[PDB]
Amino acid sequence: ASSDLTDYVIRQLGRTKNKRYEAYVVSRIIHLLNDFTLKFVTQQFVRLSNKKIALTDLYFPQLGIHIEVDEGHHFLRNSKMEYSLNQIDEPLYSISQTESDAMREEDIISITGHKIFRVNVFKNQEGQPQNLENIHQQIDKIIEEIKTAKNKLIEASTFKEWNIETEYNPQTYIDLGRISLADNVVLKTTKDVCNCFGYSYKNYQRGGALHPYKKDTLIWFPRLYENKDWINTISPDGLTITEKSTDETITLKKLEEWKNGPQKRIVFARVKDNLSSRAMYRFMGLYEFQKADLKDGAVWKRVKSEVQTYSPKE
Amino acid sequence: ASSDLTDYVIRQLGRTKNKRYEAYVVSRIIHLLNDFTLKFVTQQFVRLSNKKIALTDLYFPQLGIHIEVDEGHHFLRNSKMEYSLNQIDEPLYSISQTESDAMREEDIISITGHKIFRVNVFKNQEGQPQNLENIHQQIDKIIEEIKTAKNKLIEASTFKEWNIETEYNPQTYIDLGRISLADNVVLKTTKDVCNCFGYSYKNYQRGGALHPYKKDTLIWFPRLYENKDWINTISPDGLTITEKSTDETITLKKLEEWKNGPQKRIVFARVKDNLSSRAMYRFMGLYEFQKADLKDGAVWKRVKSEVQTYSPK
Repeated sequence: ASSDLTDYVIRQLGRTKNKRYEAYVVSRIIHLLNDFTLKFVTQQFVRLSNKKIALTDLYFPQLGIHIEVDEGHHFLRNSKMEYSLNQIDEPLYSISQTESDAMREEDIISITGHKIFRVNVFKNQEGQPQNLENIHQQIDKIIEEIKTAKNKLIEASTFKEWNIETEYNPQTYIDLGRISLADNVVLKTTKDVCNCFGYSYKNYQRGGALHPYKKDTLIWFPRLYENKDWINTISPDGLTITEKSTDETITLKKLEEWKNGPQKRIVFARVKDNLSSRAMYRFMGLYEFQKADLKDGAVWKRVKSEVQTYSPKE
Repeated sequence: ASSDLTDYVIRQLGRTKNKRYEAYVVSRIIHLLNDFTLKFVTQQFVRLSNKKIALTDLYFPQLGIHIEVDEGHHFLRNSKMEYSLNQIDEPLYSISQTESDAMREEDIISITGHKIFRVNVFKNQEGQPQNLENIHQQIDKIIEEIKTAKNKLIEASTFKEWNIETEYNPQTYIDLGRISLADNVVLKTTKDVCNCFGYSYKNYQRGGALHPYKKDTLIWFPRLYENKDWINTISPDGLTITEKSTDETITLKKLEEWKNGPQKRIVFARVKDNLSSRAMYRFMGLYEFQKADLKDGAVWKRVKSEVQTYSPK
């Protein structure tokens, strides 16, 4: 059933448009490239250095490449969206902090290290657009950048081609032997990520689970935003996670609890699927416990970008 | 400059999608075609034989070619459409008459001579969509059909390349010597079409104007739908226009005016631009007065698909 791929691709270009020129440019890039061994995502939410949530119009996870259409603040379907200058590698289009806290549950990644190519559609801003030839040129050079990046990856043999069918299947990651941040790993449920490390579980309703083959490490399925029970945060670089609770008493009894162990946590963050609005779990890294305290609560630093996997235990 | 072309194309593929698969197929068709000498329109409103309003996803006016994606009735972002079977050359997707009455002022054309290509995105519905290779195949055969159509037109030299700059300029049609139905002629204002036939005008507020070089003909700018003052209709073929008024009395007093007045009318219908929602005037042809009576009112049949144009006096 290759149809699933079709579905995915379709819906990606079937999103309601944020920008006026977005549809044309994105569609032309995708179609002219016509290489579907490369995974792509449209309207990818990212976190800026200032903690504000922004978005990029086209995103290749394997190549870590973003593409953004540059229009003025004029011609924008979403009020309020924001057009502002940000750190050099970060997108111009951001969300107001008012709607940024409503979108917490969304799948939001870190742009650190990623490159952003921009397409400037206005010859004279505001108003009059540039000619089609120029735009097509920009699109062409961008495509060649993408292709040459892909080649740079395949020659280094670090390039793993995209398959929808096997990517949500734990067995393939067990076969790989490791789960990496570069592999951009998101699994459909807790039982799956549990089964990566040797569990046989049918279903898992709990937030955490102990690593079968390592007692020092704990598989964690946290909400990295604030909710009813907890206040959790993650730095824009993804290096540091802070954990607190709404009740200070519970944090107080969780203080010693944190202090003794397990000191390591493999983190799979609960995020909404960009399509079909369902909960998924993304691997954020392997973290180690740094500090115990009031206010900010527990502090976890990311000691590893990869964790080894295991065959089921019996 | 070319910026107008750019803007047009952008907005054409930037329409809010009616269908879930529309964006992908249409955009891929346009880009893979990559011939921008070919004018195209997305979500073109058309009139069926039964007077219901339908629409096609991609339309090339020069080639008279429509392209429609078949997803069936299940996935529709618009619950304001209806899926039913119609004549072989007519689209599967129609609008309920409730909102069809909201779409009157929109630009709606005649499909009678046009051909429609369909893209089936479901191998067998219900359920699972078809694989990408099949879809790409359909899109390709459609594209090469387009190319070969364009070639049949350029060899017959009936092909006028698309130019945004000159298409709304009366001077080009005056130079042409004729305004034709096949040329798909639409002008931005009444003063322009007036100036096509020899008038010199800063602006024109009137509903109609007498043809300068023929006392026989009247340039008319009717709303071909029903409004406050008048009740007007046009057959799906575009052959017959009926003119009545909400007041039966005014129709009765318009009887003598019609029978005595000029028997020929060059008709430019007032329609909203598919983009930017502004009033535009599309050339409907040359009509001749057939009969006037109470009830049904005046009846005009179309005697010509092209009309001669003239230099100013």
